[PDB]
Amino acid sequence: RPRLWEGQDVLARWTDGLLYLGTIKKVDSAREVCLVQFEDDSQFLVLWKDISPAALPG
Amino acid sequence: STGGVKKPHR
Repeated sequence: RPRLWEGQDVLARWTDGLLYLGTIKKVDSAREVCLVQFEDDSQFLVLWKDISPAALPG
Repeated sequence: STGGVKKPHR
């Protein structure tokens, strides 16, 4: 039932309006964000709204 | 990855 989970590869929309590939580290249901780790090892909170799975629709 | 660089997807 959860759409997002720890260890999931995702695309996250950043403050420049572009998508970046990352991996979910933590899911925060209270604030509806995930801590996402990016390719440069940076980690930021991203709104659920701005996150989608990288995996093929199937 | 340390020293890695972010690029916009696709």
